[PDB]
Amino acid sequence: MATYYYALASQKFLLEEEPFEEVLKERRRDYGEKNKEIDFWQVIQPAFLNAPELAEAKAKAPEKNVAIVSTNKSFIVWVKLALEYVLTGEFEAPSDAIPDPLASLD
Repeated sequence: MATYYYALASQKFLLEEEPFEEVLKERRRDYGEKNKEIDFWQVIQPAFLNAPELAEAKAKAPEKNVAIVSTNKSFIVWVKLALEYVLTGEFEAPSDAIPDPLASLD
């Protein structure tokens, strides 16, 4: 099991008002340059948020949501600093509650 860090926003905010697709893409390009394994993702309507131990974040979260997830904590700190309007946290996977950390409910 690895520790996954996340920043969670509403779909409206992270897909429409402040879309991150190019940020992620340019980061994939920098990783390709150095042959680094990709360790970050966008997950729309993440199934991780239905996990019993994230119930609090589920209560706080907008109904239609989306996360940037990464095993690199400092990336997520950077996303949080850049975006502001996000929930953040961490979890462990895979587990019974979180079989696939990247699974979408949508």
